[PDB]
Amino acid sequence: PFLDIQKKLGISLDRHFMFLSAEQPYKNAARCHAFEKEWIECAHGIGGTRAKKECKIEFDDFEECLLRYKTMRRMHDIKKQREKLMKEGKYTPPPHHSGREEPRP
Amino acid sequence: ISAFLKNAWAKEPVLVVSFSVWGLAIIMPMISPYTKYASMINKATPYNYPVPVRDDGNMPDVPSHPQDPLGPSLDWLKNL
Amino acid sequence: MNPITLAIIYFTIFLGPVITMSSTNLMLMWVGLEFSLLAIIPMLINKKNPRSTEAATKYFVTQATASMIILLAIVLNYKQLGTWMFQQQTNGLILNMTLMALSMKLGLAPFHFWLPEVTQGIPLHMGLILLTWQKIAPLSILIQIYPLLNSTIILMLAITSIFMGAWGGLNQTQMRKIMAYSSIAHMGWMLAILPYNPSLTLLNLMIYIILTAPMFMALMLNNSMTINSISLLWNKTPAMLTMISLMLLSLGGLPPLTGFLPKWIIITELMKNNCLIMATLMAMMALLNLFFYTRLIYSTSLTMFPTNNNSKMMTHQTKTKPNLMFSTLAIMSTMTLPLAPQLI
Amino acid sequence: KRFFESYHEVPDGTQCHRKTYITTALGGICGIIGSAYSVSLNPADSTLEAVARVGRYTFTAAAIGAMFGLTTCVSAQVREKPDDPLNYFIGGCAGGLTLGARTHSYGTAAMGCVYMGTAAALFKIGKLEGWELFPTPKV
Amino acid sequence: MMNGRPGHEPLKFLPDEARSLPPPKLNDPRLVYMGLLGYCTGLMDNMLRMRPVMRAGLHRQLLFVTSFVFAGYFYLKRQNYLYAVKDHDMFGYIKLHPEDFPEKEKKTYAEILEPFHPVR
Amino acid sequence: MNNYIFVLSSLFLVGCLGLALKPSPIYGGLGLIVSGFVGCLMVLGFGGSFLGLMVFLIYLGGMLVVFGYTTAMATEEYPGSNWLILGFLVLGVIMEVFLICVLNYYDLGDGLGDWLMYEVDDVGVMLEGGIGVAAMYSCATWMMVVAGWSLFAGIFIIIEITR
Amino acid sequence: IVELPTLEELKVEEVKVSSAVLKAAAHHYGAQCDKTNKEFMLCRWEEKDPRRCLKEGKLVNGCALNFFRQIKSHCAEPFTEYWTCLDYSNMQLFRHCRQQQAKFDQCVLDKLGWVRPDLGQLSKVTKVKTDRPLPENPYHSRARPEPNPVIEGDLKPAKHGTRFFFWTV
Amino acid sequence: IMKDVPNWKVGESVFHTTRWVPPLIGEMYGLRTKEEMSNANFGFTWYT
Amino acid sequence: MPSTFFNLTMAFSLSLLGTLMFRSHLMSTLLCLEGMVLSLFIMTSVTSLNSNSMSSMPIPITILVFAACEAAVGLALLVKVSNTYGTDYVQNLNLLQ
Amino acid sequence: MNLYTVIFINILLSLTLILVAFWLPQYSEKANPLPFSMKFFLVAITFLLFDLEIALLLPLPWAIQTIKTSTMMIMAFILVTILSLGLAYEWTQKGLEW
Ligand SMILES: CCCCCCCCCCCCCCCCCC(=O)OC[C@H](COP(=O)(O)OCCN)OC(=O)CCCCCCCCCCCCCCCCC
Repeated sequence: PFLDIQKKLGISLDRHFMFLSAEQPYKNAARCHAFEKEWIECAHGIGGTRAKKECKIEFDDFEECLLRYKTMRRMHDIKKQREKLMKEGKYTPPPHHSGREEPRP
Repeated sequence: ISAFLKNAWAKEPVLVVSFSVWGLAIIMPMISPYTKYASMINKATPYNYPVPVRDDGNMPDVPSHPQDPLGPSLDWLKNL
Repeated sequence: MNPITLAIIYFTIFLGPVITMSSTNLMLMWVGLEFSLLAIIPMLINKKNPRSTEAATKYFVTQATASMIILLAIVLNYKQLGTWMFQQQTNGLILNMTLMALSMKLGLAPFHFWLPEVTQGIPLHMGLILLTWQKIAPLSILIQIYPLLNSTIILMLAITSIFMGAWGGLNQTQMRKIMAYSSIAHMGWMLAILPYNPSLTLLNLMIYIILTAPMFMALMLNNSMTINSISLLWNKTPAMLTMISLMLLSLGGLPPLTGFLPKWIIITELMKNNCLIMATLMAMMALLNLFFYTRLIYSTSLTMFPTNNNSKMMTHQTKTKPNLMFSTLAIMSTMTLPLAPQLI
Repeated sequence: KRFFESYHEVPDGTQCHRKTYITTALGGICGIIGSAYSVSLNPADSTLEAVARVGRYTFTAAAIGAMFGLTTCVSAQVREKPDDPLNYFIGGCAGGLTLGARTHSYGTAAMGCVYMGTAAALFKIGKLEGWELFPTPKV
Repeated sequence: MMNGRPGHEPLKFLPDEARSLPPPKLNDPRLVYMGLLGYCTGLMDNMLRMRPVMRAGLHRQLLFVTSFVFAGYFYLKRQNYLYAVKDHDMFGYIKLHPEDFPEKEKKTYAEILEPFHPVR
Repeated sequence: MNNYIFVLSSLFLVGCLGLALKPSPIYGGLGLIVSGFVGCLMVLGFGGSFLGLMVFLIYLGGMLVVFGYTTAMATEEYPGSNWLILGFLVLGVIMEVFLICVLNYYDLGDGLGDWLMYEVDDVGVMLEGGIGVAAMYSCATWMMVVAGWSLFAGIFIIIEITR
Repeated sequence: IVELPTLEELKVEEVKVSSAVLKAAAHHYGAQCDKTNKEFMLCRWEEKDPRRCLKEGKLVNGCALNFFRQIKSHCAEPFTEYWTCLDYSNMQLFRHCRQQQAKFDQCVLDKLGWVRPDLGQLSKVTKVKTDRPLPENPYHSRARPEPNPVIEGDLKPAKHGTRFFFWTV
Repeated sequence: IMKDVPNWKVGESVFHTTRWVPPLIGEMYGLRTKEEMSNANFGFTWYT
Repeated sequence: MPSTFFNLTMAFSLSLLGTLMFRSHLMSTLLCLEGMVLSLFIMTSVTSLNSNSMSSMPIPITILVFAACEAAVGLALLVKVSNTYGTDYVQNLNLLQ
Repeated sequence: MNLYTVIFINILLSLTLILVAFWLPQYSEKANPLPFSMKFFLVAITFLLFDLEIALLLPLPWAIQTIKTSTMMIMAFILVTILSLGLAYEWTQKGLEW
């Protein structure tokens, strides 16, 4: 950073734990460990100004591994559809909703 | 100095103990035959699953089977 | 102060900025800011005069809420990017918060009200630390994040500060507050070039430190918090009248002295980046700052104000000397201009 | 915001109505902000007194906004020359005069006229010459 | 700016690469200035402390003229490097990205026709 | 329910609105002690037994209690009827509903679905907060040292201020 | 459509025996049915996808049922008395059903030739040879961008010197 | 069922990697009985 | 969470409006100030918990430890004020004008 | 849940018992019934700077089982000690003294 007394001294008191893909205790990988990796091994050697346009696929994905919002919109839409159809009985609670269907190990 | 501890053991007989056990606990680990095992008995516990490595034939030690004579055998933790 | 306490505090006031600068995990940057807040408050109330408690209670509330806002920015980032640190992707509002917050701790522009008042109730000494070793920390955080901050806001806070600082200074007669106001102004120039060339911020700061540190140790040599008080400098200690004159004109941008370089290269960098609108208005009111600097010049040097008879008594007694730092920081400051190319 | 910008889109001197409306709003907005700072600091004595001050500042500012807009647009209309700093100066000239009146001072009108008009003229030039304000770092 | 450059020494003063550059001549006007800048600091000190201005602290005067100068050679040695890096960096880019910095042909005045505004 | 968290979140805002109307120094302390209870509960909802209880143990009874304590010693002069504040507070109680309402019709929404415990190992152990907080002693031993100095130099800062 | 195996495919005979009996016959289930279970893991951790190793999964669900099937014919009654006490606890400790353990181990030491492992002989990482081709580009990582080019050469005193304002330097 | 109106592609993974997104609790049981969502989302916290 | 994370954030803004709009007693402010630290602590803990990011749980607590002392300093200033004026009203803190 | 039920039942019992208390019964001036304890405040923030101490000492139960056991020991001892030295300073400061 402003004064890199850490790299110089070789110590790493503040770097080992800055991202979700850092070593998690007992090797319990966090959500998205896959993406963030893919989005920081990409932006390594390429500065930010160019980690912001071409390495946009990996952030657009990592922005949806963690926010997980585009999913919501899908699911929420699906939800509404069911509702309308169901009200007119167009759609019926699936066998799953009816339960059973052989819940298995 | 040695006879100053004698009133501090007669009167004030608390802080003596608190600075005699504060420390005792700093020297017991550095001088005990069994302090090595605490980072080892705590290192043996397989909390998560041991992922097996693919065989190449270039690995003699890696014990092929759970019951091979090879590998981390703890006849130590037993009767530690 | 039990010398032990003095050490713990001073260490914290010094570990405070240093952790901020060294760390990259923003969190660790926040606690560096937090320590500085905790360490400075004890020293501020050393006299424990009724004015002092007011000073600290203001400084603390202003510092504390800003600290909480900076933490909120870090907490929000943590959810927009798992990282604990600002990145290209950071939501713009996330960064703007950090600018406002950090511009409160540094006291720039529309948040410039606390500084003049705390500079008025603290001793001259703790005044220096509160003005110059407490600006290093927040600025570090900004300079690190410069690529990402907004050019518009900074400029507005920059211009505002320049104006507020200048206008405020014109009326003030208390020295501590004249300096507080100058610092607001210089702090403004510094934050103007941050988005464009951070390296110049670090020059417009050092020069400010090499200018203000001699200026304050001058104010306290005779411990004068009044211009009337500094005006009788000619009787109390005549030699410092010459350099006090040049350092104050150096603090303003007049060309032969070292003080021109920061303004000159900041203007050169802003014109290189095309802000010939902004740069022009800043330079113009920058000229207002020199007016109040020269008004003080008038009272202290160019004209000799009348003195009390007891001043002869203080002359008799040997005057405790000014530390060496005064000289080395007065000359390196009043005249290094011939060596500008290597400074930048 | 697509609104304020509209002021610039249509050629100057044309559609004065829109111009005056937009200019009046900006002044008024500034009025509110200005009154706010004026009330937050240097507070009033009674809520009503302060509501009044907000009104006073808002209207005065709205007025300077209107006359600026109206004068500049019309000056251009009557003069038929759309692109001319002078149009704006006359406008700024007028705007200052309104401020002067609201403050009941001929002198203020003096400084107001010159300073305000000059500023507005520079805005016109700025737009004509494509001057960039608050520019992004392009080094 | 120049930070983030490949190979950057994270906390070093002047990387050995700066050995390649010529050393600053000890009498470089600048170092000589720093000397005078220093002597003056010394003289000033004597003055503020009310001592015979020139005839006092003749040991200090030396510490000053010799501290400032010492500092200079090792600073200038660096600032010189920094500037030298700037060219290495600048010139290189001009080439690696040649098209963006294309050589231009300037028509002899014979060809170009700048208009003539008469003073009259 | 599924809106296990929302409801609570709403209660947390209510308590913060109470602290924001700046009610009498100790009547609002209660307010904090209420939303601290509420925030203690939410974290528990997500499985942070330790982190959660921690709040109920330190901020709740340690920090807050000491706060009111001092209120009693000073700044509990208990000289606007809080009832007026409760009146306003009630306004906000539903005024916030208004803020939510716009986005309510706009609608995530319909209470709270699977917007909690996103991913949990359906098998496995050692997955539990307090294993993470105990990284103060392995792989995150710098946060531990700096916290020490805070509290440690805290002693010296407080006494010096008090003296 | 994201590939999602047909439910029909997923159909496999299943263990369907409560956790208690699994916990009883586990240490023998680590001795036997290990080559068939580790290769699943060795696919599972290499090939990070449950839509590809389902092959070896059906094998695991197979060798296990094999394990018990022998125990059901061979030495079933003493096995029933073992987990029938072990499931009485609230955490199914071996610490209590320790007499039922040897009575089942000697019944299984004689018949079927099995010997229960020693203490630490299921925590070692065995090396399992398999044929599954190495899953390259796991994570389907789109090609990375190239590093910025490297200006090259040696430093030469700067050109014409600091090019500052009239500082001929 | 539930999807015969326009502009819908069944199984439209929202990511681009095509790697195995470990399904989220929500997507796994959500559209299923109100009981399942809790039993997955609150079964352990509620005890034993 | 996305929904809730909003409530906590507005809680912090409602606590923000509180500390930036004083009224009489200071102890109210300091109290409000603390309302933010709770909201920050809750939000930091919440996201860390649903990101399964255990490496970061240290922070939720470091935030509290620093915030507690911060408040300790704040209250000592407060006690200092109602020892010099004895009424702790932000109203009398105006000597510095 | 169960915990909810219990804690809630525990409340209802408490409330009822005060409900009955103010209603079963069914003027006379019957109702008719200070300086700062600086010492107290001190004691209070002494407790704040120590309660937080515990909060940083509660991880021990789960850190004892860390691989770097040697590290935990070291890290802990310092905390307990630096906090004892603080208390000790208070002692000398006589802050502890009432
Ligand atoms: C680029 C040019 C910039 C401008 C240069 C010229 C202006 C220099 C700055 C002057 C600023 C102060 C003006 C008013 C000074 C008043 C001094 C005074 O009142 O006299 C007392 C003072 C101290 O007295 P003391 O030395 O103790 O003994 C006498 C006791 N009555 O007596 C003294 O202070 C004596 C020492 C005074 C300082 C001597 C400075 C001589 C002039 C320096 C010129 C430098 C020119 C450089 C040109 C560069 C060209 C590139």
